[PDB]
Amino acid sequence: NYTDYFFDEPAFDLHDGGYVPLEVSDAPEKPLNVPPLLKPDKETATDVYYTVTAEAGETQLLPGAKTKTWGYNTSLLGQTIVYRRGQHTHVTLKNTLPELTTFHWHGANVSGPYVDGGCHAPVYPGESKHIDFTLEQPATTLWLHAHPCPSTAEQVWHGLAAMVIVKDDHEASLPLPRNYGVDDIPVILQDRRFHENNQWDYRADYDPDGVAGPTAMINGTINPYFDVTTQKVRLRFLNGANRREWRLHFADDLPFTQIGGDGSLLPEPVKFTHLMLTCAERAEVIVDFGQYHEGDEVTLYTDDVPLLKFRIHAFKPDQTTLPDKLFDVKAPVVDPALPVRHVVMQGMDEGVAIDGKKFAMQRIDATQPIGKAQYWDVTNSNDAPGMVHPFHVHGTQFLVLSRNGHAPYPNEHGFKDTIGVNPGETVRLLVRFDLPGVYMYHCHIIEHEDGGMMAQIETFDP
Amino acid sequence: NYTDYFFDEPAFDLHDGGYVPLEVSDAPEKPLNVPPLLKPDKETATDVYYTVTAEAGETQLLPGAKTKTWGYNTSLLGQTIVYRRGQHTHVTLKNTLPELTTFHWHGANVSGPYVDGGCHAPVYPGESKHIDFTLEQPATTLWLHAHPCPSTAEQVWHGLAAMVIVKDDHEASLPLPRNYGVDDIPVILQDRRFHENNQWDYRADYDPDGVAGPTAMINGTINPYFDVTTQKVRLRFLNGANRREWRLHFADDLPFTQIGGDGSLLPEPVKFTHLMLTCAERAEVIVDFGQYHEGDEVTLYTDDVPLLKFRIHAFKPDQTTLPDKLFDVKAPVVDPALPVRHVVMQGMDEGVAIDGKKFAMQRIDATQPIGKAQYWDVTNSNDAPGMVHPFHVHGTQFLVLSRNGHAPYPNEHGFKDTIGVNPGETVRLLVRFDLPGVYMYHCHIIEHEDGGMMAQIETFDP
Ligand SMILES: [Cu+2]
Ligand SMILES: [Cu+2]
Ligand SMILES: [Cu+2]
Ligand SMILES: [Cu+2]
Ligand SMILES: [Cu+2]
Ligand SMILES: [Cu+2]
Ligand SMILES: [Cu+2]
Ligand SMILES: [Cu+2]
Repeated sequence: NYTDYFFDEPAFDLHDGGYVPLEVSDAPEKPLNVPPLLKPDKETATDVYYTVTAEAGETQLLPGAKTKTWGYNTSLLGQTIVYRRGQHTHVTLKNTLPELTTFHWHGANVSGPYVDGGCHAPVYPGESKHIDFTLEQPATTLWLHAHPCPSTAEQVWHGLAAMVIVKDDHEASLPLPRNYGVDDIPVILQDRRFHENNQWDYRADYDPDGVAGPTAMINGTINPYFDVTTQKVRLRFLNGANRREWRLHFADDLPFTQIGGDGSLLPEPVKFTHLMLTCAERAEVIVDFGQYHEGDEVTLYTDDVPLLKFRIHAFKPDQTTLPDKLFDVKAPVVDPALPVRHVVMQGMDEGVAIDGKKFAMQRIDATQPIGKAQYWDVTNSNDAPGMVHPFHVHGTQFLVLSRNGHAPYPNEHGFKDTIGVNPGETVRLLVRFDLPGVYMYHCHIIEHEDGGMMAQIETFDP
Repeated sequence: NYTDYFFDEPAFDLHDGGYVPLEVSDAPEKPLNVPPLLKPDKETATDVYYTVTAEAGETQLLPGAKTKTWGYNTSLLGQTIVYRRGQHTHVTLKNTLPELTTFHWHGANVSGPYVDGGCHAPVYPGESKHIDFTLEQPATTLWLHAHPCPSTAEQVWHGLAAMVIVKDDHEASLPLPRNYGVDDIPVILQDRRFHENNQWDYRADYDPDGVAGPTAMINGTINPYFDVTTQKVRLRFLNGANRREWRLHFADDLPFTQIGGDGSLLPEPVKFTHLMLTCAERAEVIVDFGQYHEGDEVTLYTDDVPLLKFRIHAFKPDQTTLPDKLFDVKAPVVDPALPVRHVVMQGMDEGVAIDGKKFAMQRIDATQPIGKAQYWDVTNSNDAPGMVHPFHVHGTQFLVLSRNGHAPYPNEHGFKDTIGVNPGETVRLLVRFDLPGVYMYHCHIIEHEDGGMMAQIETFDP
């Protein structure tokens, strides 16, 4: 028998000796939390004005005491930020936390290293920073998380992540669910461990090879259920876990279509029974509950553990069907002057590194001209047991050309900013930076990021 | 009636609104810890080798559960390291902590920014780093603490601090108590707050204007006594606190003579009843116990709170031959070309800043030519109440020329690397960097450091 998922079975997170299985919680089932859309300060056709505010607070997650949490414009996680292609965006960043944070727009194509908001973009307590940008990139699902170096892991654990939706005119024209909170919803998959008083303790739970709690947390909810009032729903999956891989699938083996990846819509829709997500990967999918009846409760699983209940209410019949081609993927041409960059991800545990060395934040590790496209060959040097390392790159949306010289997985024909690399595997990417600056590339298992599995590239203009 | 101590009374830490008084502990009284000397790996006359290991551990501090602590070559604080002027010193920095740290040699005249061991000298978990240097500076009492930016304050709270003794030919000639752990003892002065199961929690106790607990902790000991077995004892005081000021004095108003500041022997000895130490300051003092007979008991206080009981036993009579002059202070001439540098410390709480801007890792703030000495005028631009900021400079011992135009305090005529600037005060330093590199200057209230009250200077060879 085969494995359903596209990644190499022997390298799944669950064969590790440190593996923490998910347990179903005792807490009562409650409605999936849907983060409200962040009301702009001002909006016109050309200019939008937002205030994003890191803040500390408390949240009812489990019965008893409220869990102390951080979040953007709310106690935990963050109100969902909407950006438009071609719109000039003005964001006031404001830190009201006790510690200093960063504001990373993961997958956004903005100048580094201040707008991109990496290690080099501190915002001290009490401080406000004012950034501005125009996105010239396809409609997709981004996110915002903290990125101090270190500790990105600790801060993300505390609850500093938020969904970011980018819109364009092409996506608006397709026949997709788009009614936010009703048939189009964030599904931000995370795992935590609660201690005494339902409180989190990252340092108590720390493991240099990835932190993973046994209690799953969807949009900062425990045992969520979502009431389905339409035949088709669109889930925007985001893996905001520190290490855990998600092996999503319905109990029924109900199919669903993927229409979106990290960076863009997929070129063509892809049908699925099971779907794996490494860290930071996103997938937009359409589910058809047409076969189910009022009162039926349908469960989404990961491995053998239930995640999310779907309650089926009365819904009017939906006759529409998706086009054969969703999106037109326009691949740059490789600059024949530039050679093939070979990035080598090596090690696990405390010995992670990239191309022989650990992050130094004064040090430029590589260079590349803007506007010009280069082949990257990203390799995972891990050995017999190994692990799938999610490779991420700031300030770009790349294309996947090969996996060990074969075709990329069916959901990889779009633009991506994060790709899972299996042990032994060498993937070929087509990477082009549009704006100059300094960008990191690192494994997005956030413990390895902080373990220094992270280099930075400086882009210039010739 | 006057104030006994040299600093401005209205600006003492105890006038602060969020002041935490020390309270005497319930803990049983017990022998003061004396950190053992770190045994060299190998040692000739011209070369010494050392291994210093950041390691995590537990330490019986109170009866019950062991307090989880950090230390260098031990569970808490650190074994004392001995360096000798002229001797080429080799050190292997081993980090076995779960977080990344840094090995700052406070007051060492060593090249920056790697050896100096500041913000730009990270050492990751499980990683080793080798460094060499030859100290070319007077004998004095230095220390080692962590200096990752941020959080310096968290790591010093966990207990990463260690006394460092520098010896030379001149200091050996003089008649000073010099039998370590018997008549020459460290007195590392710190405070902590204990929570459930005798544990520390820095983030519970966090205050952006300075953390301070109610429990005094001398050399990682609670309610210490020390058995005196010699008429003269030498105390090397170090203020290892995050924020607290120590206002030291004995009962019986027993006098004591100061022979040593931060950077050197004092030119001449200075008698005292009451000494005030701001953060990171050191003071070697001699205490004569000739008045007292066997079975007597003298208590060292801070403000009105007993720190350390001295138990007098039988001792041999001792000469009282402290010379009139201990050390000759060779002051450089300021270079006529160079201007007066003006450093302005400003703020309290979350608004702390130096010269109108917070820290920025990859921003050089100032420059100075190696070997050439310049007047620095450091100002504490604080309001009516305000507080004393201990100003500190990596990579130099400086001299104090004036306080608001008047003479510096009696104990400030030697070399120093940390000085307390009172509100509305302008001290005038004479500063010279011997080796080139990048060095920071900051307040040594460790919370203000982390709040970005810190800049950095770059030294070059012309
Ligand atoms: Cu990210
Ligand atoms: Cu990113
Ligand atoms: Cu990794
Ligand atoms: Cu990143
Ligand atoms: Cu220091
Ligand atoms: Cu220092
Ligand atoms: Cu420092
Ligand atoms: Cu300060």
